[PDB]
Amino acid sequence: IEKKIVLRNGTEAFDSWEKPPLPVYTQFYFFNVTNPEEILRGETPRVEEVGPYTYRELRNKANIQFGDNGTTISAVSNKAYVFERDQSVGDPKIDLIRTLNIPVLTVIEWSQVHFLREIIEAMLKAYQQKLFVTHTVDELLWGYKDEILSLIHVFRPDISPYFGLFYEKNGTNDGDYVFLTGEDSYLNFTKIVEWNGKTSLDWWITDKCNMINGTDGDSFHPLITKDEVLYVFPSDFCRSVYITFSDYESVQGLPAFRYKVPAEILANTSDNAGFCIPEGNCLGSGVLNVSICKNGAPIIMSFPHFYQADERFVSAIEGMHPNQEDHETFVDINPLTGIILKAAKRFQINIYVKKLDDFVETGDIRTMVFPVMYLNESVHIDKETASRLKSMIN
Ligand SMILES: *[C@@H]1O[C@H](CO)[C@@H](O[C@@H]2O[C@H](CO)[C@@H](O[C@@H]3O[C@H](CO[C@H]4O[C@H](CO)[C@@H](O)[C@H](O)[C@@H]4O)[C@@H](O)[C@H](O[C@H]4O[C@H](CO)[C@@H](O)[C@H](O)[C@@H]4O)[C@@H]3O)[C@H](O)[C@H]2NC(C)=O)[C@H](O)[C@H]1NC(C)=O
Ligand SMILES: *[C@@H]1O[C@H](CO)[C@@H](O[C@@H]2O[C@H](CO)[C@@H](O[C@@H]3O[C@H](CO)[C@@H](O)[C@H](O[C@H]4O[C@H](CO)[C@@H](O)[C@H](O)[C@@H]4O)[C@@H]3O)[C@H](O)[C@H]2NC(C)=O)[C@H](O)[C@H]1NC(C)=O
Ligand SMILES: *[C@@H]1O[C@H](CO)[C@@H](O[C@@H]2O[C@H](CO)[C@@H](O[C@@H]3O[C@H](CO[C@H]4O[C@H](CO)[C@@H](O)[C@H](O)[C@@H]4O)[C@@H](O)[C@H](O)[C@@H]3O)[C@H](O)[C@H]2NC(C)=O)[C@H](O)[C@H]1NC(C)=O
Ligand SMILES: *[C@@H]1O[C@H](CO)[C@@H](O[C@@H]2O[C@H](CO)[C@@H](O[C@@H]3O[C@H](CO)[C@@H](O)[C@H](O)[C@@H]3O)[C@H](O)[C@H]2NC(C)=O)[C@H](O)[C@H]1NC(C)=O
Ligand SMILES: *[C@@H]1O[C@H](CO)[C@@H](O[C@@H]2O[C@H](CO)[C@@H](O)[C@H](O)[C@H]2NC(C)=O)[C@H](O)[C@H]1NC(C)=O
Ligand SMILES: *[C@@H]1O[C@H](CO)[C@@H](O[C@@H]2O[C@H](CO)[C@@H](O)[C@H](O)[C@H]2NC(C)=O)[C@H](O)[C@H]1NC(C)=O
Ligand SMILES: *[C@@H]1O[C@H](CO)[C@@H](O)[C@H](O)[C@H]1NC(C)=O
Repeated sequence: IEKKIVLRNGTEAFDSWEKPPLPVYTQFYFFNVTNPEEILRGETPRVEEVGPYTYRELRNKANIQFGDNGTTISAVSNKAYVFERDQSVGDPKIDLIRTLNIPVLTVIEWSQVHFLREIIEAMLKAYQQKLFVTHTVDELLWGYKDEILSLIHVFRPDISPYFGLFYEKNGTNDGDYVFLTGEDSYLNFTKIVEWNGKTSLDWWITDKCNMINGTDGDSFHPLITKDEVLYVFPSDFCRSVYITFSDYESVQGLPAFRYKVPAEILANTSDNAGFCIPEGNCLGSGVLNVSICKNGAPIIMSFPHFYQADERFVSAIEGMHPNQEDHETFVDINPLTGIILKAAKRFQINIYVKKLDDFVETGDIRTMVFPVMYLNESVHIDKETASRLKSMIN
């Protein structure tokens, strides 16, 4: 019998939940575009992998308020990134990556449908823009100021002049959570009962696809069994996800279940039909159109190098060489305590791009899902926390 693991002040679990002792690392990998003018004339894109750029994460919960007798708890997870130079391939402020111009592809999408109405497109033809641009890794991640966005900001202050993939994500949270702690049942430990004051999502077609299942992914309920499926809600992924048992593992001195993300998640099927907007029509297996959660931006999520995806996605881009061991998402969980020992959470950011006759910027470019960057969010238990854990077992 152990629930030493519940969120209650003074307990083992709560302190660890509030200020995680295990350091998490996020490393970024970029795809440098080697043939922009040839792509614009309709040839196959050739890219180059650049990285890692390693950032150590700072984690803790704020806004903590207990609720409902000690069954529920409200919190926000703040997260910050500290760059590690010696563990990275180079200095992200010096290093240049050439890739798609995301701000202008974004406002274009905004023009055809109207998030921004059509009419200020006349900016684009006033100031002509290149589809492929060159910025530093630091500019691409943490933001830079854009010509066209700046011009719009004048008329629409609600719209930011700045764009970055992770822009204004440093030292902030993903929004308001209320977590279900474990004292009604150990099973429902650190389970998510709401996000921004709503119990389900807006975005997806089906009821079911809009469901929020599982934990935030940083931990799991104790006494996990091999047979059972484990649910996660990665907010940034804009949908719930489950992982399934793969193998038995050992991390440090501790036994572990190896849970991985199955191919069922991104496959074009059945249950996943609700993720294809607007009608049940999917780009294919292995991709997720997140435009809805990404502010109307033509962003397509996928796994690194289109791992677990239709091959035509891989074939479309020269330089995509997917493999299981490098690009898979796995989590090694201590079965008894539901604690994560080792994990690699990996996913890719891509951009949908197609030829447009109203926009000369698009040229003759092929219709494809264009890779920009992927990442590995990892954690590894040290031996002093491990051995202390393995004596605490008894
Ligand atoms: C991803 O792919 C992109 C595009 O292919 C690469 O971006 C290029 O990066 C290289 C450097 O790695 C750049 O080449 C350098 O440009 C510098 C800037 O040139 C301007 O300024 C100088 C004055 O300082 C002017 O004379 C010049 O006309 C330009 O106006 C130069 O300063 C560099 O010169 C030095 O380079 C080598 C030594 O490094 C020597 O041979 C030279 O004599 C001199 O010492 C150099 O020419 C290039 O401009 C970038 N291209 C673009 C489009 O931005 C990324 O590097 C690549 N990413 C990775 C990780 O590889
Ligand atoms: C986070 O994710 C990234 C991306 O997956 C990951 O970086 C990768 O690490 C792996 C493991 O170290 C690297 O794979 C190696 O590649 C070199 C290239 O020559 C090989 O020599 C290595 O081969 C050894 O191990 C293999 C295991 O099967 C054997 O097949 C082989 O014969 C050797 O024994 C190994 O394959 C990979 O190159 C990097 N990728 C990048 C882009 O850096 C990172 O490790 C993950 N975790 C952490 C904590 O960073
Ligand atoms: C990825 O997902 C995106 C969003 O989930 C997809 O974009 C959606 O699908 C198409 C884009 O081609 C749009 O459908 C058109 O919408 C426009 C705009 O409608 C609005 O404006 C009219 C008139 O101003 C107004 O009456 C309406 O109420 C709307 O407010 C119409 O002109 C078209 O006829 C057609 O309806 C969707 O609107 C668009 N949605 C969003 C939220 O952007 C995108 O296509 C997906 N990508 C892939 C590759 O599948
Ligand atoms: C989050 O909610 C549930 C997690 O369990 C996911 O939906 C579940 O999907 C399975 C199969 O796809 C359903 O199995 C069904 O069993 C019931 C009877 O028990 C029956 O009505 C069906 O015919 C089928 O046999 C399961 O019931 C269903 N869960 C619920 C509550 O209906 C859902 O996909 C998850 N969403 C995400 C985004 O992960
Ligand atoms: C994200 O924010 C954190 C803090 O909120 C930054 O970490 C600090 O950076 C300053 C300036 O580089 C240093 O003086 C501090 O020592 C850092 N704090 C710690 C705990 O080391 C971090 O640099 C920011 N990262 C990015 C990419 O902006
Ligand atoms: C995703 O799956 C659906 C079916 O679940 C595909 O639609 C089918 O397309 C094939 C073409 O090979 C036809 O034979 C079927 O009759 C179609 N069925 C339906 C219900 O449309 C759809 O094309 C798939 N998406 C992609 C990108 O391959
Ligand atoms: C968690 O506790 C039990 C175990 O599954 C379940 O019946 C209950 O509905 C859950 N509580 C909430 C608030 O969802």
